Amino acid sequence: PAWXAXC
Amino acid sequence: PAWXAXC
Amino acid sequence: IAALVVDNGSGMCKAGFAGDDAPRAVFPSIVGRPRHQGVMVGMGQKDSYVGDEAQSKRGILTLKYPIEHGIVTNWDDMEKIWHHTFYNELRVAPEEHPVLLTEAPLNPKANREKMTQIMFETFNTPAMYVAIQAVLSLYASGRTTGIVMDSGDGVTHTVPIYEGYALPHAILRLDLAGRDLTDYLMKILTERGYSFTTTAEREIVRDIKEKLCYVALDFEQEMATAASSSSLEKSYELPDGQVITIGNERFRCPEALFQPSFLGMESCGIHETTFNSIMKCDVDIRKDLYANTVLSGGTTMYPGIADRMQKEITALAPSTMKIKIIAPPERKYSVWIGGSILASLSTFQQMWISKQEYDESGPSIVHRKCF
Amino acid sequence: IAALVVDNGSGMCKAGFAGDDAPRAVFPSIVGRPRHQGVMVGMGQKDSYVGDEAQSKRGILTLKYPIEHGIVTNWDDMEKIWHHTFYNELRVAPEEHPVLLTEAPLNPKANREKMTQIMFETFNTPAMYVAIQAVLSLYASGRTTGIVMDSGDGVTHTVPIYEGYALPHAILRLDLAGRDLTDYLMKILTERGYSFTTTAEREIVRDIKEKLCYVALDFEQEMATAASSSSLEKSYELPDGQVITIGNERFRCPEALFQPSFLGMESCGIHETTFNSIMKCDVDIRKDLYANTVLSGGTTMYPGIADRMQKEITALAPSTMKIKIIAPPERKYSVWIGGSILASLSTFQQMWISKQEYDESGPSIVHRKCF
Amino acid sequence: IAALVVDNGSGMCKAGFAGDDAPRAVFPSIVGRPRHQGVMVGMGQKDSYVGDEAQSKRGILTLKYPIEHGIVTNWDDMEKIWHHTFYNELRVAPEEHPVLLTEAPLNPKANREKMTQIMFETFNTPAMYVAIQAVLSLYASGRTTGIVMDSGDGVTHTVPIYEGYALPHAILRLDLAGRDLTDYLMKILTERGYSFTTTAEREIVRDIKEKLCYVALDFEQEMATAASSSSLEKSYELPDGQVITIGNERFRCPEALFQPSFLGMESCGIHETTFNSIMKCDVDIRKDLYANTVLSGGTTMYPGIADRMQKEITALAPSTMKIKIIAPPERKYSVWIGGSILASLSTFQQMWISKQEYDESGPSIVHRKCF
Ligand SMILES: Nc1ncnc2c1ncn2[C@@H]1O[C@H](COP(=O)(O)OP(=O)(O)O)[C@@H](O)[C@H]1O
Ligand SMILES: Nc1ncnc2c1ncn2[C@@H]1O[C@H](COP(=O)(O)OP(=O)(O)O)[C@@H](O)[C@H]1O
Ligand SMILES: Nc1ncnc2c1ncn2[C@@H]1O[C@H](COP(=O)(O)OP(=O)(O)O)[C@@H](O)[C@H]1O
Ligand SMILES: [Mg+2]
Ligand SMILES: [Mg+2]
Ligand SMILES: [Mg+2]
Repeated sequence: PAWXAXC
Repeated sequence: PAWXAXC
Repeated sequence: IAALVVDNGSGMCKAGFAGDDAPRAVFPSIVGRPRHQGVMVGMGQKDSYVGDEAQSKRGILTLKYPIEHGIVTNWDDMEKIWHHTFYNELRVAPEEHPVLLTEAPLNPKANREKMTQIMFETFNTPAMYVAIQAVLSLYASGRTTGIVMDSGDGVTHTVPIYEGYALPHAILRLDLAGRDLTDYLMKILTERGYSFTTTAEREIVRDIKEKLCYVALDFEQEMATAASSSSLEKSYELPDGQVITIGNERFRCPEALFQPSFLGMESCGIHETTFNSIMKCDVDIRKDLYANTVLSGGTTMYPGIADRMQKEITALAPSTMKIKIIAPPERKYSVWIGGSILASLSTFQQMWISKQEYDESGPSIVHRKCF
Repeated sequence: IAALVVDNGSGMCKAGFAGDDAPRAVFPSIVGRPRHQGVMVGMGQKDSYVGDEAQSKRGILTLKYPIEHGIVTNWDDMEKIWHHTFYNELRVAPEEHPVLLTEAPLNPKANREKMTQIMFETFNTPAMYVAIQAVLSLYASGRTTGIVMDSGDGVTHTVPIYEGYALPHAILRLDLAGRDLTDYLMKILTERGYSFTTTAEREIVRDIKEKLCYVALDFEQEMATAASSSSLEKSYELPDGQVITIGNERFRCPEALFQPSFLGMESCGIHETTFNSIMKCDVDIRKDLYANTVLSGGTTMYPGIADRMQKEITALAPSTMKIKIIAPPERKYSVWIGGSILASLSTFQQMWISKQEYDESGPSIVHRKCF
Repeated sequence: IAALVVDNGSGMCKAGFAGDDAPRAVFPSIVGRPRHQGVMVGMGQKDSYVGDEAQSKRGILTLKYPIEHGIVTNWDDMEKIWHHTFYNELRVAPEEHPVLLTEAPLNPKANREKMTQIMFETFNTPAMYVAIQAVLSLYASGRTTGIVMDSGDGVTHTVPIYEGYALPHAILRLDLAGRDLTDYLMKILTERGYSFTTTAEREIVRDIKEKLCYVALDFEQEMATAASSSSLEKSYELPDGQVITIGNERFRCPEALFQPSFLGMESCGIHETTFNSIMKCDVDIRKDLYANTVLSGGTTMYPGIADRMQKEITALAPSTMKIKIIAPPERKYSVWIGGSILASLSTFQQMWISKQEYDESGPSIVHRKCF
């Protein structure tokens, strides 16, 4: 969730 | 890591 | 009775009865287990899903590939793949039909031993053979003189085979394969902030590779275009609905087959290993190989890889040669098809090791026929 | 003129001039905003607060960290942080000194580009660089051969850099970090009766985490020690002065560093990512890497972590090999110590990108010597 | 002033002043370039490394041999080997001492010019000579007649030297040598599951070849013993501490010297090329030769190789010719030793091409000799 997709 | 001494 | 043909590929298991023109069973070679405690006991869960089951239930499972670079790393996982191959995917009692096993070149003696032991003693197959995958690849095009460049999820290899006899001393293996290109695809997608870490996420990246990557013909000019216009870049949407843009990365991933330095492998690229195997072949025969470079296995499916292999190996060959890259459709499952072809034949009907032979002579029969 | 070294950590920013052995300023990297209407017009209050001002006003602000997992999730709250870093905490004009920033491995390429634009076009710096956090550390350790496990509030990195020549392909980034363990500490403290929810309570949990918690040398045995005895019970007073008695919780909270399965991440423990990072490197250098394993960043400060690390990699690694977890006191700021050294190491004086270069090559200039 | 003696071997460069009975410098003839980026700029890192520096730095370098099979492949790389020899290995200015270069028989005539031109014009040698390697070997062995079987890393050379002269018509250059032999060890290791690919990894294998491998006096008898009992099995652990377990492989590798078929080589085996050389001689000197079989160069060191060579070549010769194998210790260096003796002769001290002679005649000095 910090990254774009993914986390 | 597959390989016994290498991958 | 019809013999059973099984292509033990590192990423996908292709299998069927002898004489089928295409495999019946085609499934990812995955054994799964649950990542979390089960709480709705009335569901009646099972402890390890396999194949398309594991791929259906993806995000609640850890996903194990039991085969790494042709080496069977986990045997009880692989034994479950074969159990599912036989009783469920093909629906057959493997103790009542002969069995044809594919195997990768330059793969250790113990792998064949344990394959043999499991077939002859877990599954009690009545007769069996283990074929060098490239033999089957060449046979699948109906030709009987050439060099095969096989490139699966786990192994890339070059095998010269002349009048149907292999050249064993002239074989090459390069472990840079489809999984490794999936690995590098992760890393480069991370540049645009698209992180992928879980095995489940790995499978997403595999899917992405399989539909937006392509082999650039001309890397320098391409990458100069990619730094000049957004027109080369496009998009895909996750099982989570959100869109992801694949760009410079599209070509950068598959470029690695020609430049293994990009994954920090000093090993030569696929054009160099093909050349370097042709140049291991006797000076007479090199012409006969250049008209007969056959590609096989699923990572040979990248668009333009034939064009690139040609335009590259062109430079490695002398001028005045018919450098022709044999890249047909069905190269996808070619290895298996070749198995089915060869399995149908009375000459090959001499080759199959009888269970009784192995039973009496122990591993000493296979210790020969592996060469 | 003296350059400035600033580490943009996900939890706390460390900054100062070059040459010094400790970073003068430590504003915990937090921006915070009034949770309610301001009523006393005579107080002279302000829109939002930062660092220790945010900590001072904590019980009435919603707190946001504008860096997560190293990604700068919000650019205006990061730029507020830099405005306070320079003009309030350090009382220096960044448009009169070169500046060195720090950044995580494998962070999205866009982050470096935005940072650069904010430095060159908000703060008008003369020249700039962005060192890869791990790298700086080995400088801080002196040793130029080693593998750095850096673990802070956000990221965790395990770079191996050898003979001073890196090995980028072997880098592994695990997004388990100090924030993640703060968040897990909330869950386990609930089991004995204590509720923590607000952003402000997250900092109280952080205080409990920085004082009473420690790493078990063997989880099962120490677990059993609780189950048998009160001997590991200790207590902490909240701001109310009420004491909260925590136990079985200390050696559980950080056991997550070795078992991320406790927190529903998939990837292996920091010991396993350490061993697996070494195993990516070419087989010669491994002897030297095992003898030069370096810890850095605030989450490496748990008591017992070295003992556990050393035994854990001693299980994974070979017998007839020596394992040296080089973990000094002051491991915490062993980055704005390495950056101090790097800006002092006058051979580096060509590396600072000049504003004139950035004003010609645009954001593309930042990809000079990074991963 | 004393002369400098240099042995331009394929694998290791043996060098030192004349009269000495052991060389003062012995190093692997490797130019090793970076595999990766030198991020820690404070190292003072080198554009390339050589000899023991490259072998220490093995894990981060691409190791290139400048001599392959027996010919120089890249002159500037060889030139670096020479530069390093003088200034670093011996710590001398090459302008200041006479110099001897070893050379192989039937090396094409242009090579002599390139070597000569480099030694006078790059290295300013005050006098120079170039010598047939094999002659030096017998010379060192004292005897004034015999057949040499010299084998290093690149070429196996057989020469019958008679009345102190090489007989050029009888010289059997064989392209099988240490390096080629190294490759085959890689394969037979692969059978048992050990892998090695990088050019760094090649040098690890070289270390194994120089330790565990040996020559069995009769192949299938030994192999039958080894197939029966694990008593013939030994071990040696890599830099990464894991032991390799090895039996059957130990005699199997150097068997190839007697069986070039194992590698698909069309050329005859080591005893064979020796006989095949003997038979070409002036018939009267046949018995003069058979009592005078002389072995040399690093590949000649394997235990049991002399006893095998005797039982082997005894078959090829008509019996009662009294074939005897000269193979004491120190035969690792006979070639360089010979030059050291030759360079001690006062007559030879007259016979060198002087610097003044080359400075008047240029490379044309060789055209009287080369035909
Ligand atoms: N359209 C495609 N483009 C590129 N690669 C593909 C494509 N389809 C499949 N692949 C690759 O083929 C590999 C497996 O091919 P296959 O040989 O059938 O299995 P295995 O390699 O296990 O024998 C996978 O790693 C996958 O990445
Ligand atoms: N004594 C301690 N033991 C364990 N963890 C600690 C201790 N002190 C601080 N920490 C953790 O370290 C985190 C900060 O990491 P640090 O390396 O100092 O900065 P960054 O997170 O920017 O790398 C804090 O969130 C805190 O939870
Ligand atoms: N004790 C040994 N056992 C096995 N091989 C050896 C031994 N000593 C040397 N060699 C081999 O000899 C080769 C080089 O021989 P040498 O004649 O010394 O070098 P060059 O021909 O380059 O001068 C090396 O590749 C090495 O593997
Ligand atoms: Mg396959
Ligand atoms: Mg940090
Ligand atoms: Mg030699």
